[PDB]
Amino acid sequence: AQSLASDLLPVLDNFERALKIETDNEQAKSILQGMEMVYRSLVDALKKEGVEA
Amino acid sequence: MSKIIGIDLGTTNSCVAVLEGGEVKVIPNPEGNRTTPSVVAFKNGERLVGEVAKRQAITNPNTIISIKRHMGTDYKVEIEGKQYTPQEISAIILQYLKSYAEDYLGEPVTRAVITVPAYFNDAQRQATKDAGRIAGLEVERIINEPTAAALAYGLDKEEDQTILVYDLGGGTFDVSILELGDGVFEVKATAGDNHLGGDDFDQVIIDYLVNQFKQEHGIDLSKDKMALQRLKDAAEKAKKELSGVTQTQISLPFISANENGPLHLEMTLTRAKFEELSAHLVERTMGPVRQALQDAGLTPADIDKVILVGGSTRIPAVQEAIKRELGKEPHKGVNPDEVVAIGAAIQGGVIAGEVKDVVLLDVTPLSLGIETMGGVFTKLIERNTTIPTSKSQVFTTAADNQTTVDIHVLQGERPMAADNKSLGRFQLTGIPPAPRGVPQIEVTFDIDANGIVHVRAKDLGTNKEQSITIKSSSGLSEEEIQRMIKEAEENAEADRKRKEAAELRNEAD
Amino acid sequence: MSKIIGIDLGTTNSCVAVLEGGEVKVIPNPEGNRTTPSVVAFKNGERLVGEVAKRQAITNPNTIISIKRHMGTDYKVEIEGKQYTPQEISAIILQYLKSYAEDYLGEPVTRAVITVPAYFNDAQRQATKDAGRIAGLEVERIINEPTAAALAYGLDKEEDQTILVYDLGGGTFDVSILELGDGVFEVKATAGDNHLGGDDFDQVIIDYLVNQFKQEHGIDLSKDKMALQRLKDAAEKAKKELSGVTQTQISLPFISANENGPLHLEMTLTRAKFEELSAHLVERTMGPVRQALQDAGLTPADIDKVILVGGSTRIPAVQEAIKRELGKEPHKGVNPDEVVAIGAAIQGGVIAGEVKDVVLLDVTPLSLGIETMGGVFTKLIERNTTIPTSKSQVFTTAADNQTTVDIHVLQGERPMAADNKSLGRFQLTGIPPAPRGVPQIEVTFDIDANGIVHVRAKDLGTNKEQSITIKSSSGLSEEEIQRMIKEAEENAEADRKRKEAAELRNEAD
Amino acid sequence: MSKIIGIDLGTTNSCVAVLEGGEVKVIPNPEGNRTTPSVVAFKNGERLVGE
Repeated sequence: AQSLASDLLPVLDNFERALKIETDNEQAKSILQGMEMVYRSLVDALKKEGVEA
Repeated sequence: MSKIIGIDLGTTNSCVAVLEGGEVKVIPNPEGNRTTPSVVAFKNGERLVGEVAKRQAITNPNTIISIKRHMGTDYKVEIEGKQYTPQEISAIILQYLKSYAEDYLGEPVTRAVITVPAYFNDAQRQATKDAGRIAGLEVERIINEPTAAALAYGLDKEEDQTILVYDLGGGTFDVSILELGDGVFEVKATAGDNHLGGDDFDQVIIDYLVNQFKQEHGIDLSKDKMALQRLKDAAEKAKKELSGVTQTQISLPFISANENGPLHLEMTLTRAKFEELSAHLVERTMGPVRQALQDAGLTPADIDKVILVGGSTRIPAVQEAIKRELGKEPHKGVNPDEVVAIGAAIQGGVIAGEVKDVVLLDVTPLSLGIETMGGVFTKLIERNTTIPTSKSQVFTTAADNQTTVDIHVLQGERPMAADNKSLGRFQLTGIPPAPRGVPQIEVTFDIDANGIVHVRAKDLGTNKEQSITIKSSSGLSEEEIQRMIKEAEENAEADRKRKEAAELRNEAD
Repeated sequence: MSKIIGIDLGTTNSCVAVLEGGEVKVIPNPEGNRTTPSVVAFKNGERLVGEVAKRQAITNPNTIISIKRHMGTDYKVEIEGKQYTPQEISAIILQYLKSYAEDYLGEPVTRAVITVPAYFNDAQRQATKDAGRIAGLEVERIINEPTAAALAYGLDKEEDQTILVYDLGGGTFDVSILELGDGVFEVKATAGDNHLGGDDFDQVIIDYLVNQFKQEHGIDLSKDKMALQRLKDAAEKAKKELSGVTQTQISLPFISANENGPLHLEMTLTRAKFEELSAHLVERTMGPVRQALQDAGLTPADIDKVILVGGSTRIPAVQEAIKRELGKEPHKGVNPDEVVAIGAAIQGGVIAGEVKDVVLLDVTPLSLGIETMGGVFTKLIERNTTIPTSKSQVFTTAADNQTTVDIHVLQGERPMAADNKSLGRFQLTGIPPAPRGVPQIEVTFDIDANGIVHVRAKDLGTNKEQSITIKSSSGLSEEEIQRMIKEAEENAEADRKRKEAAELRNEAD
Repeated sequence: MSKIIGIDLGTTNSCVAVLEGGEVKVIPNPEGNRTTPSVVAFKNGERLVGE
């Protein structure tokens, strides 16, 4: 699988980076209450393949 | 002489099993999914069937969906003006089952056994059977699914006894009861409602959800088919999940949104909330079961045991809720969605396993050979062999520059030349002044049909063919063989023979 | 005895090649990257080396670095009261090295070769050699990176002539001009710089960025550490792409954020542009070239061929400058990054005793098979399999009681008999009459180093057998060959012989 | 996969040779007769030919 998990980690990272964006305020945080799903998920994704952190 | 393929022809989707080895497996159809959905639609004048069918269903209004409800009745259906009959339809379905089973074996297949429900009749039966031949599958037999799914545990070889099969189909539900009398099935009662199934669960989940959503954030989801689907599926996966585990989380983020923007459907759900939330399917079920119970004159304790089928059947609450109103622990491990197809194939395997007769040919009851050099017996044809055959071997010069070679062709067992029976003794000359080494000689023993045995003796490079034929005359096969073999047993330490093997001594030239 | 592994000792990193087969693989280390960096640390009683040290570099007071500068000196360094010599350090590196190359092989490894920079002096060379035997590695020669690299192209066997190698590793650029007399190599001139490299090629980009991003959003990322980090990454990677393609995006979303919130760096970078920001480096790199040119009293004309070394010779403009410099094309045939350790491994090859096999004509020109039932051409030995080899397959008979089998040997790629070359035909007789598929028949093909191929067909109950030797399977112009390579595909759809599942109807019951 | 036999038919008489084993042997009539005689008949019920 590796090539992927590897070539994933920067993106799967941007998620950790974006995950804490919060200086924030409004309806936009809805957008980010959108991501901590996906990027709590990609984790379970790789996790199927047994890739932990 | 093809195997006998078992098939389970269902309302919702149908499944196809075969046995090779002491082992019986479930053939998959060209796509994933060991189980194939039963349906068909036509577009090109070319049929499409199985899932690739459900896919384009909504293009061509011509899609035949569960037909198997219409077999055995006058019914016909119009396709772009032309009328068809169930058996013809279900037939083409079969043309697929058989087809791709052929794909899987590379071995064309015909003989087959196909299964139909307990409640079916003579008419209907000759309708499936009909369909089968129509597809080109000669039927070896047709038998009723629950019985067939009794061959999971194959109880015919057990105590005469009364047994319930509880089948929850994908989109159906049925129950059956059969006393197994004289080793077979007097199918004592049929029952159960024709709109039921997983999806009738997957649903309550879907409902609970959407209603909960409109509830808190105020929109009715059934409106956009997008998140409709997302929902459906979600709920389903949630179903399978709660098959074994005690909680789960669904997300469906980015599902839809209000004026504060994007709206994320999330949640965590229990086992129970669903158990109770499913509690209606739950208690509506059994009516057919009990009504059947008196319907045969039998008491709840009158059963021996209770099978299962119907892959949706693997459920917490179904199970929990059954055996308790019943006799012992529901029977397991047979993987329900195929359980039935499994049964098919079993009974098919059996249908091929008919012929037990026996016959003749002939074994050449005593092993033949030539005195070899050094004065030993060396078999050229092991004892029980066959209708005429041939063997060929070589051997070479005795000692330096042989001119001539005997062949003593003897019939027996024991290692030791003289220690057996003999037969014609011939020789070969014409051999040149070739030193001991590689002057090779091919000597064969032909055999032909009735016990006649030719023999050949030939040198290689000079091509000299002098040879005999035995008349099978002198050799005694009445007793004499069934004697002089046991001789070989009594005396088997005759391996002492190796003496002359050791006598390789005079090979010092 | 053990394989003699070529080792390249880099100042920055060192890399290790060994020879199996006739071609040379290059041993990967635990990390999975080919080359491991030369740096060493100790914490307690433990030596760590290479990448895994280079990481803890900042937690360690003790991490020796770029030691290969001080090889050839009295320099010592102090850790745990204890001083160490280059021989001792680089010894350690060599230790890890040998250990992993062992690892790939697994039989222990006692015999190395080491390479050194073009200019190393006597006490230097000597001191590395030392380093190595401290390392426990008998050192069977020591050759200078360049003659090495040149050698893995082996031109050493070509005519007396003159080479110019240009090695630019990551941080430090070197040139050497070498004269080949007498299948023997002598270093005529050394040139270089110890601060120019690819790495600084990375720099100009990295800067150019933080200059565009200060000149827009006026935050200096250089000052954020890991921002430096991600930048460096993106830079190098964009250099890579920039080597073969004419543009690329660098894309770094969420680089940082102002008080306004999250900041996004994007961009598109040309080849043309990057060749702007770079053209001075390259043209610093014509300098030593010319320097040594004059040290040889020499002219471009003089230089006969040129080798390229180090990864960043993959840089398009670099090569460009080299071409409009000497008017001559660089021989890049081999992977310029490992070419050095590959040369090393070659010289240890010759040293420890596999000299050069010529080894040509090593392949079947075409697919060899024999017609089987229904004109189908069954492949046995495939096109482009190396010739000195043989294959053997067991066919049985067509029909019940078939007396005889007629083998048709065919050569081509095409799935139908008709379409292939009929090389020869012969038959075999006498097989015992008896049912189809029952008798064994073993045909073996055997091809000699010439391209001449013999076929033997031999019963397995008889040992009766017959054979032919197909004249040439050569002896004509390869033009036909390629015409068939083409003509194979030409008709791709001859796959219509699937028509033979029909002709698999032979089975009669 | 039954055997395949030769038969010569004519005025004078007919003779039937089959290949067995290595070579060809003729057959055996219900009586002797390496040659059976060209002719046949019946009166009532089953019939007969040859000599």
